[PDB]
Amino acid sequence: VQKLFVDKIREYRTKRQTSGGPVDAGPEYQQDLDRELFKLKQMYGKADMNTFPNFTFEDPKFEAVEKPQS
Amino acid sequence: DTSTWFITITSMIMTLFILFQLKISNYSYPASPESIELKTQKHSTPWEMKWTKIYL
Repeated sequence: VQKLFVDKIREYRTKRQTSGGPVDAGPEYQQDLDRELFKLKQMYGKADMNTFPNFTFEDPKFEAVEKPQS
Repeated sequence: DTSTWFITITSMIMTLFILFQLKISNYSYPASPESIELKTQKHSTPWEMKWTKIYL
């Protein structure tokens, strides 16, 4: 069964030799995972690839009142 | 008796009503003493209200 085994190892290395990527997928796997990630990134969040976030916040204005005693 | 002539006593009666209005004028009424205890209570209560306003 080792002679059957190396026959499998041959066909993995011809699958390693790629130049156009998915040969058997075609437009079916290309339209799927592009629409699948964009449906998941819409649930994930709108964040850029290199834009680091920076912002500031405003604290509450500590006001005062009057009370006449003594 | 049925006496006469009247020039007497009546001029000696109004001198007497300078005496009786001198003695009886210096009397004391028990009631006036119960009135001075009332105004002493309301004055210090308003003074405590002046001290309460000195707090508030």
